[PDB]
Amino acid sequence: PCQKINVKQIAARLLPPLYSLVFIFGFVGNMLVILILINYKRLKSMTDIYLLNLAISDLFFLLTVPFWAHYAAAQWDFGNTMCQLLTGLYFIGFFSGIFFIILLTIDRYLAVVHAVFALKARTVTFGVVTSVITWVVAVFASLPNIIFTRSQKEGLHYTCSSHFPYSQYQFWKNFQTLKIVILGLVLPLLVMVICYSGILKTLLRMKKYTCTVCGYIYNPEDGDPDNGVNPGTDFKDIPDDWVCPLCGVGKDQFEEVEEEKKRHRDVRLIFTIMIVYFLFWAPYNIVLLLNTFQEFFGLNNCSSSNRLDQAMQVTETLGMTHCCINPIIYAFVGEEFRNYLLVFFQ
Ligand SMILES: Cc1nnc(C(C)C)n1[C@@H]1C[C@H]2CC[C@@H](C1)N2CC[C@H](NC(=O)C1CCC(F)(F)CC1)c1ccccc1
Ligand SMILES: CCCCCCCC/C=C\CCCCCCCC(=O)OC[C@H](O)CO
Ligand SMILES: [Zn+2]
Repeated sequence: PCQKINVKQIAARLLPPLYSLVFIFGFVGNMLVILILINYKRLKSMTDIYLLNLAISDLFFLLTVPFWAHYAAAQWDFGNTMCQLLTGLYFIGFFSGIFFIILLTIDRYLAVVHAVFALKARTVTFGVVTSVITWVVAVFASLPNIIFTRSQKEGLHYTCSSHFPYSQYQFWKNFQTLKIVILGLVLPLLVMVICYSGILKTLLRMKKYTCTVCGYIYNPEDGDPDNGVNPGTDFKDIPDDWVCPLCGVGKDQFEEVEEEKKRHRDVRLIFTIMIVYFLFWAPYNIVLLLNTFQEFFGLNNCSSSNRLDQAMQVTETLGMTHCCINPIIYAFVGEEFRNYLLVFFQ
């Protein structure tokens, strides 16, 4: 490419304190989640198995962060095996992380959309069996990347980087780009759209409504058959000529009842987890897509080559930072996690 700017002198001063902070806050955060799930929650649910495995893949990702900090500040002083091992934990940590967020979304889809089936399908052992396969798939998805990585001496300094075979370089840039973009953005986004379409459809058709005038409660499960409303009818699907079976007021005098079912309330946490993941990682996937491909489809200039390379460094740093965010989410969005802390203190 073009004669890029030396940001290595800046990165040596800026990245080590940042990475040290992320590591401390993340290690403390994910260790707390793990001990709270294994000792207070005791892993009695399928959800608890996936939440534990999600914390473990964040910890795997975290263990690498102190090594990248030293490398930034000095050089690669850890040797070749360490370079492949840590690159390995970074890719494995990443892929398994998004795989456990997908499993948590499908786990919720079953409990909410196929409720009676989920009673027999959502078991702890199935959660453990599916966790093992997930880890194996993540290891195999990360394998080409571990093989291309090595430690080498470039003049006087030691490096730890990925080296694609030349006269095949564009093929591997293209292949490794589409692998991260499909598995880290296209796959979770497709899961999200399909699963939350079904979840939202169930949540809405089971929504209870109450009359603000007489206090009558409409339950879609019962309907109002004496007024020609069949059991199983969503309140929003009732024609506007229907009136309250008690006081006789219109549909406009009705208000939504707050969610009572714990399985329906649990949708808020898992949806927040997936949406926060996209805020931290979608910027990287889009910059990665632009830097590899759209470099020909859009900007090929020397100035844009440097701008897109610096943007790749910033967005990957933002993504890395995500390994310390889920514990914050559980503390504020998770009902059980905040209730435990209230008893533990008092
Ligand atoms: C040192 C260093 N110092 N700080 C850092 C981080 C913590 C900020 N790091 C590194 C940067 C690198 C190299 C190893 C690891 C950690 N990172 C892996 C990046 C990886 N993308 C790819 O390999 C792309 C490269 C471009 C392409 F080739 F065209 C297509 C494939 C990825 C990104 C996100 C998830 C999984 C894997
Ligand atoms: C509840 C389940 C817990 C989750 C458990 C997840 C297990 C996956 C973790 C690490 C495997 C790392 C695989 C990388 C193997 C290292 C091989 C290597 O890179 O070393 C080559 C070196 O050159 C030779 O001299
Ligand atoms: Zn009424």
